[PDB]
Amino acid sequence: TTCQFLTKAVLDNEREQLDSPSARIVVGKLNNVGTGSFDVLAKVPNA
Amino acid sequence: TGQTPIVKANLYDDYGMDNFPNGFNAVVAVISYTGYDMDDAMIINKSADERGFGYGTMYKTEKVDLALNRNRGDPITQHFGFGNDEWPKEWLEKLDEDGLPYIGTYVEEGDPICAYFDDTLNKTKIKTYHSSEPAYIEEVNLIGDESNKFQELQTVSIKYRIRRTPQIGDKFSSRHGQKGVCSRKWPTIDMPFSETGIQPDIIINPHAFPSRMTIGMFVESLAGKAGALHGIAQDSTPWIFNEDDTPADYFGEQLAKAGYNYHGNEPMYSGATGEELRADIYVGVVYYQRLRHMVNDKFQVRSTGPVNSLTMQPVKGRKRHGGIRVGEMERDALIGHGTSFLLQ
Amino acid sequence: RSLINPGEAVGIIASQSVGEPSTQMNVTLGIPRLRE
Amino acid sequence: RKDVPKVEGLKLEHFATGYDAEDF
Amino acid sequence: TLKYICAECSSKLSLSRTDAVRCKDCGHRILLKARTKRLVQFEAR
Amino acid sequence: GYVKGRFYSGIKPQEYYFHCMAGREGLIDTAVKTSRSGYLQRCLTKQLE
Amino acid sequence: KAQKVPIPGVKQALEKKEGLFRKHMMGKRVNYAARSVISPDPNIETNEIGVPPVFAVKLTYPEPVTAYNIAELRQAVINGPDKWPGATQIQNE
Amino acid sequence: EEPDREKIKLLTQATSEDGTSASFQIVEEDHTLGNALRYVIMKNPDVEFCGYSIPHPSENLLNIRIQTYGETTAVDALQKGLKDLMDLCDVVESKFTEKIKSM
Amino acid sequence: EWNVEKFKKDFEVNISSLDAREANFDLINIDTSIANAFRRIMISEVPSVAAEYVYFFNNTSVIQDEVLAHRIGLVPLKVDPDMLTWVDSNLPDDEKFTDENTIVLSLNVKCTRNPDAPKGSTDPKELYNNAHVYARDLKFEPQGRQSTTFADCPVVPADPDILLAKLRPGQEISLKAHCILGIGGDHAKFSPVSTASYRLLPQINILQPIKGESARRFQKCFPPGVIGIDEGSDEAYVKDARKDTVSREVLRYEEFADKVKLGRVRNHFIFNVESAGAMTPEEIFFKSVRILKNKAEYLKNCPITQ
Amino acid sequence: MNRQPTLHKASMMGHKVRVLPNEKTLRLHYANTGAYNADFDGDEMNMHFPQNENARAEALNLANTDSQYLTPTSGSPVRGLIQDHISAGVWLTSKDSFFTREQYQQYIYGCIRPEDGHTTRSKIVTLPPTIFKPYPLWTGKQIITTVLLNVTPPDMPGINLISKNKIKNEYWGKGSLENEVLFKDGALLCGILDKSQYGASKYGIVHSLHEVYGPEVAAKVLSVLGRLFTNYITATAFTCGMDD
Amino acid sequence: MIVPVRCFSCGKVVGDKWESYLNLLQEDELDEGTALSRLGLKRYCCRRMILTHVDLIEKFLRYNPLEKR
Amino acid sequence: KAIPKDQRATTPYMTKYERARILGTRALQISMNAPVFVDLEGETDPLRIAMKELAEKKIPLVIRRYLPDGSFEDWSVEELIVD
RNA sequence: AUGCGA
Ligand SMILES: [Zn+2]
Repeated sequence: TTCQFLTKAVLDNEREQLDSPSARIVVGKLNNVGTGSFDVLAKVPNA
Repeated sequence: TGQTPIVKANLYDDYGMDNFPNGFNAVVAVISYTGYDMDDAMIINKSADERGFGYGTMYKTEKVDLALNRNRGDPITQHFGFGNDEWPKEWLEKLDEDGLPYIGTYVEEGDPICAYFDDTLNKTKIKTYHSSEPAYIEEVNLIGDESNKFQELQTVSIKYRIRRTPQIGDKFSSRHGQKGVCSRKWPTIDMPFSETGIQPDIIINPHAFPSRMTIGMFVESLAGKAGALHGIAQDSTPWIFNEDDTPADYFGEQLAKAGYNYHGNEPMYSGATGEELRADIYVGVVYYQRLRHMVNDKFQVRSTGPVNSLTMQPVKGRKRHGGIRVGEMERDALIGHGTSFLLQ
Repeated sequence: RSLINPGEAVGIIASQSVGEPSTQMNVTLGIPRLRE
Repeated sequence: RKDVPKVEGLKLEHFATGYDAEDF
Repeated sequence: TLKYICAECSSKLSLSRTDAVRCKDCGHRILLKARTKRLVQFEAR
Repeated sequence: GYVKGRFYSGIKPQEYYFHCMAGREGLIDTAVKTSRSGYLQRCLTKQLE
Repeated sequence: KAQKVPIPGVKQALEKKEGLFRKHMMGKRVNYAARSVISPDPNIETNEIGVPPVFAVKLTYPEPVTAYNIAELRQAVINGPDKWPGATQIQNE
Repeated sequence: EEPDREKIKLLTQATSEDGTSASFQIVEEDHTLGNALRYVIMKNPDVEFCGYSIPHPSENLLNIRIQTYGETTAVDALQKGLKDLMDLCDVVESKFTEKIKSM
Repeated sequence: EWNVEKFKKDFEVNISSLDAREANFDLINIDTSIANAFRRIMISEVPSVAAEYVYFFNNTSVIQDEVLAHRIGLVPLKVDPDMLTWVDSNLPDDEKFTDENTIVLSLNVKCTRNPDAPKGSTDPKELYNNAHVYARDLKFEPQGRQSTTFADCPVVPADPDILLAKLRPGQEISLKAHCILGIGGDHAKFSPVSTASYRLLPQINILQPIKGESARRFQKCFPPGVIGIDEGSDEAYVKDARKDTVSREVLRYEEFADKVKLGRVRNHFIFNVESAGAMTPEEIFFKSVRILKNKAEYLKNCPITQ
Repeated sequence: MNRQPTLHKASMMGHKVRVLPNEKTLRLHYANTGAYNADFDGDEMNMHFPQNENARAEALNLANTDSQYLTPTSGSPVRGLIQDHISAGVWLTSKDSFFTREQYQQYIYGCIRPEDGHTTRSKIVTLPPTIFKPYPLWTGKQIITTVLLNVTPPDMPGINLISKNKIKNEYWGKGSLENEVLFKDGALLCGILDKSQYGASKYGIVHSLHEVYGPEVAAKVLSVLGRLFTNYITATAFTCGMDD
Repeated sequence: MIVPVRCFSCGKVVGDKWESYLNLLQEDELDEGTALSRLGLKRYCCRRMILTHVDLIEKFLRYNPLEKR
Repeated sequence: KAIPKDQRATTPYMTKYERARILGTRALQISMNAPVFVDLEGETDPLRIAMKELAEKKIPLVIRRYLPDGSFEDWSVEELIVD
């Protein structure tokens, strides 16, 4: 009943906080689970 | 290469299936030995296939129609042949100056299947051949029929002969619904050879029988072997025998009169080393049939292809160069693995 | 050193470990009971 | 029930290599 | 000489772009394109 | 339905009609049981993802 | 909501059953994919897969060229698209 | 004509430097030569270990690893094998011709 | 102690039967690895000359063109395979076939009707002409040198009676077969032998003697002539263990199965080599031993690579 | 590689690509077929080639077969040899199975390629014969000792295990004792091996090597065993017939 | 289709033994066993090749479109 | 969001998922000409090279471990116990 | 869609 849930969302003016893995796939986002559960940075020389 | 089973019901004759034999009597060793004979994989003699074993052919028919657009002769304009000269004269390498291929012609996907000329385009155009493999043109049939005049012969049916060699992955089955693909075409030298001087056509692993309870296959082996040695067909009608007249005794004794193991095994030597194998191997003659499902032919690969415009996602089908679906279950399963960089 | 790593998709793991073996499957038993 | 009859031409169909029915 | 066999009369013939597609000996409207002496290479397997 | 015959010595025809019964009911259960597990998988796999 | 198998509207769109979201979003066709009948083999590793050379020539990797892989990729080009550990295409920087 | 550069190959990964173990890879060979070669090689009293293995029937390869004692090199021991096979085949052919003559 | 000359001391051959098409010979006091080497080589490695490139000019027959090509490949030719070297691949087909490397056989058959068979069926051979296409129809087409060279070894199908195809009036076959040098290993069509197999000499260990009607009763349990009885009041003896087939039928009966052992003589080999006609089987064996030696010479000759 | 029954994550694993010449079909090792629930009957598999180093790294570290040694459902390991390999272990592992120095070494190189990284030694190590007297003789269990000594790192003591068989002792005789599986420092001193031992049901031997040396070792053991039994099935083969 | 050239299993040329064998069952009124014994098919690989044959080409040949009927 | 280093409370060990991503990203960087701080020693696969770099912890990367709050702990490779 | 490998 996707459209019914849609209705309930718009009528709420809902905002997706884009946490759901399914939703995250729908929006083309790195999945938050597992290897996407975290971030990677790099140490770079400042001089 | 069709044969009549040695072992048959008498209704095989009474219903005449001998008119249309669908398989052949093969030398089978019931042996796990090669290590490619497990579960559903069976080995064929390579030299045996080279001798033509299970060779089969597949015919594909084509209808080339040009009356689909018909609508008041008027502008009808296509005639098989040429007009602009500008066509690659190498098209004659396959198609006669009338636009139809020379019956017998070798064709590969992309080659022209016919040549025609439409005045609107002032061009000699061709309908390309689209297949995964080459074929040969078997028949070219000219259809003017049901037509009012149509004398220009705008509809032609062309039959292609595509050869089907026994190959790894093609499915094969005995008369017992115990189907398996040929895992590999074992060199004849590497096969095991009996002290009779033969090496089997097909090897089926014994561990397949204990779950399937295909013991009809055991008796078919011992009866087809007896019937080849004495040289007569054996009756396989259900309940011609009885608990007090087992077939293993009937054909067993017949075989022993023949000069062969009553239990039907024969001492074979390893092709590779040469020692005598631990035990006498169960060998016999079994009617094996090649299933049309060469799912071997079902292989497909796509690293690039068309996409649907409403998604720009891989299109569908092997023949369409379509792309397999990673469904919901595969998506979820990849999330299970944590492979989120693989899932994206 | 046997502890579960941070970030494991343990929900899914649960779901497959209950579904997958439920294919081998006086009171309601089996699949109707599990669905119920 | 009658038993299926055994064949009358029930005779040796195998020999050693080197040998024949001249001994049969 | 191109050749076209009548599916129903066996009569050999040599159709042209200027004639009706019919067996002049039978009248059939279906023609098998005849094989000719044309070289094709074959691997003997 | 008690079949005294065995595969090594065969089954009486009245007995083949029963082993055929069991074999069919096996193939039916086998062909429907896998369709009863898809909805169990997806219905809660959606939640724990 | 109208008044016969009428043309579907947007609601009978990505939702309902399989649809778009299920059949083209939560699961999709993909490139770089193959389908084939599987065959046993004890001589390969138990963790590897023996791929027939049709796939070896029809599956590519987008290889960034370096000083360390110049030899291998230069060779793959030398083979051309129609040879072993070859390469079908080259995308410049 | 050229000294065959590809028939036998010495897999440094599988060859002692100290002195008596190597793995050789022969192209276009199998048990055919292999089992006879291992048989004669095992006839060498100075071979501690020798054997052959086919990486895969489809692979059309023969690998034969020779580890000997500190009294011989695998190349030398192998040459002894080959001289043994050639001379042995001389014996076989000679007795076969002789028995053909004996008729 | 063991030397290869101590093998020469120990190795024996006994040839039972030598036909120009069959050889039955024994190798006593050898290793199985060697017999298997010869067998394997005799099968796959002995080069032979066989049709490889069949050029059709016309085939209207109801027999599939490809299939007929395979059948023409399968026909063994009575050709000394040494008349030709191998044909490379580094070079174009026009260079592939020369009188040094290829033998050409032409087939030109045109089917007709026969002038009017009486009766009914009338035999397709009576009703039709050249209805049966045989190997005897392969006309040999020499070139120059080998034209002379075959003066006393012309090219003939090793079995002209082989039915190749059956036609009907108006069907025709014109093809030019290119017969080349190949190995029984590359395709079974190049195997010069139909069956090369060996069997170890059966050993019949009589554990305790048997006599009278148990002695003859035991004797009939084995192939007729393996077990001999001279008197039977004292023993049932083995006339010839070589006659046996190892049917192991005696084991069905305790009267004997507890007073005999059935084994083999690991050293003694009973070879059976049947020729496909191209060469006499012993000649094929000669090629097998010289081939194995030639391979060992190749391996001596090879430079240890790295 | 992913099968059809995506029923669980174990049905879609990462494999190391090996192009095999003159093939047309996807080639797979038997040990995996019980994780895909696959059978060569005609089953088809999908092959995915990832286009990204992060996903490659996952296919080398996460999806790999060794990371799937056990199921998460139960931790009964899953992957093991099957049918023919099991019965081959039963035949080779009989106390009655003897092997000549030549044969023994043959089985070893048949199963061990040092060039393949199959060892931690760069040479070979070997056992003394079972029988010093009449004919230097090695057993098959001694062969399993030799292979285990050759695949495990020399810097480590041999695996010690007390397991059981699926074979009651009664079948090997009135005083025979053959269900007691005895492992001493990596050396099989009593009993045979079967589904209970090198199948895919936890414990046994393979489970223990997986536990002690880890999944790379356990997988290496699987490839070595698969070769051992395939070749040994070449020497002795296996058959079944009406006499049985 | 047509009597195979060689016995798949063995390798013995068999295509020469068809017509005589059929003749021997006709002409010699022999039995299949004895006929094959005189033909030398002393292996069941060679026995089965001919015994099982179905020379269906005679049925194919009546469809020849290259002659009037 | 900054979890004080003295106040960092997470697992001293690199997770299998942590290890995998580290090696993948660093390898990919090497494949984009990140400076190699170790002997290439013949290797051509950037992934095996990154494997060597992990063996020496020369990698100059930091893992930002998130908590569902959003606070995170930035950990170097050179400290989280690899194995 | 139906059938199919299953
Ligand atoms: Zn035969």
